[PDB]
Amino acid sequence: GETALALLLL
Amino acid sequence: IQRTPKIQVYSRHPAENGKSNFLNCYVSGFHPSDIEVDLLKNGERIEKVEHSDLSFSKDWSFYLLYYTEFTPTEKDEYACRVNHVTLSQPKIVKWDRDM
Amino acid sequence: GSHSMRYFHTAMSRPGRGEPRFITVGYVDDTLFVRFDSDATSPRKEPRAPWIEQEGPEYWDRETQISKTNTQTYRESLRNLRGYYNQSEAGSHTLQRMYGCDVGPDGRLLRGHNQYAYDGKDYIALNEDLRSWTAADTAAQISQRKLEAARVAEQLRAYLEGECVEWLRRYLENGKDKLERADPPKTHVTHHPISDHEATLRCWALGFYPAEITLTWQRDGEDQTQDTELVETRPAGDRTFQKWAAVVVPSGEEQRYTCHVQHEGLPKPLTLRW
Repeated sequence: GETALALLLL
Repeated sequence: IQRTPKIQVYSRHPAENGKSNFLNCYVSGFHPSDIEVDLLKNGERIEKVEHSDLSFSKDWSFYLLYYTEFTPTEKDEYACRVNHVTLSQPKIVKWDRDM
Repeated sequence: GSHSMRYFHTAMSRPGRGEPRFITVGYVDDTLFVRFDSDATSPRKEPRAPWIEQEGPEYWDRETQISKTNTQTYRESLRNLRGYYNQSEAGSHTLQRMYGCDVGPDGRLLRGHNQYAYDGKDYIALNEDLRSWTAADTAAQISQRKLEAARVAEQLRAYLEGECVEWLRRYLENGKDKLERADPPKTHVTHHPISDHEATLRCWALGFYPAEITLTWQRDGEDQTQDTELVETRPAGDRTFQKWAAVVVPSGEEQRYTCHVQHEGLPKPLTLRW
């Protein structure tokens, strides 16, 4: 299961 | 930031003529990710090649496996044809059933 | 034994040929089990192992949605990096990410991971304390200001200490038969005459899992470290791996060389010879 933190913006 | 790909052309199981097998072309340690890969049978391109989803190693370099099912014979020749920014011309690696 | 779960993200820009592409693959140890490619027309997360297939639709839709949002996010990160560095939009660029957890035999967490590479070089990484960041250069320090402001570390930490570990434990249970197995390498040696004076001895290891393996050439008790040619370990396409080592020896002296193989599926190292 992936982390649902799909808005990790660099 | 540029790494020329390493190319290996082999079969999944040991080549036995008249027997169903898989011809693999493993491409590794390359950067960037844009690459062109063809399996060749007697100099001509094979239609039914599939391939794995792009992944990479710890050093960030890329690898991909291309492969098609096939039945080797005493006479039929095989190869893998790879092009990439680091290659001036497509590199062809003939299948040698001893490596 | 000791196990790991890992995700690998890659976004590559392709100027004048579309919006940047985004792929994700999932691994449990050396086993691919899941995949995503934003080029597929209706991009979806797809199983690549028998034991993830039982997972329900709530799972597959959640995962797909994660993947889809990352696609957009990575496109934006590429744009931001290009601006930091004052790079041309004519140039191709790559952003990668590996993250996941390592555990030991008790199921305990030993290490959490989350680092990025821009154009194949480390960019920013989450440190082992899962609290601090290591930034490669001034551009990355900008990124770090962003990740600190958004308290990204702590949320990552929580994921790596709880959910990631729980998913791996579950996968290990569901696919225990094949994930806890150690497939020992099948072995043999081949001979190839070079000249009048020498030939090649190749030692082979096939059908082994997991990938970690050690091939050595000896004569007749000492290792030819400097003279052994190794190929990168390669997948056979059937969940198993292949690898060989070769030595150039003088014609007539083949008899004094032995090949030795070490693999966790082998209680004792194997000796082989021509």
